Amino acid sequence: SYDIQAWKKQCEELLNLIFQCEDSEPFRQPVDLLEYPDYRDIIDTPMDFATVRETLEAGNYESPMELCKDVRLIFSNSKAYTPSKRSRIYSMSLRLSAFFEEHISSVLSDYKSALRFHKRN
Ligand SMILES: Cc1cccc(OCCCNC(=O)N2CCN(C(=O)c3ccc(Br)o3)CC2)c1
Repeated sequence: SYDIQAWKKQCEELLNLIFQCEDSEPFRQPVDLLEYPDYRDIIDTPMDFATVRETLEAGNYESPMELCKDVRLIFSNSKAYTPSKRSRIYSMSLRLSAFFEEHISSVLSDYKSALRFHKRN
């Protein structure tokens, strides 16, 4: 399965599944400072799933590793901000992260395999 470009539609498909998840709803759009006025004291680099989808659709990811770094930033920001490990929203982030990681592993493996096959000779 040595298609170097296949990761892109596989990531579009996985972002579609994440948007159906009720657990994604807090992570879809950038955090509102009005409601969370200390957010940007704690979080240097905001990230959300709409920004990830738009970066993908613009052709501004070169690999699924770059997409994976930005999605992992959504989850590390939720960890950096939770006032408690037992917060509702952090708890939603942990389930959504498990789902993401379960599905992205084959996307990454197949991409890396395809690049190695391209460089085989
Ligand atoms: C106009 C409109 C329409 C529809 C949705 C929309 O966006 C929803 C609000 C965006 N989420 C949000 O506010 N947060 C998500 C990220 N945070 C945490 O991860 C976190 C950890 C513990 C706690 Br508590 O929060 C901080 C809160 C905006």
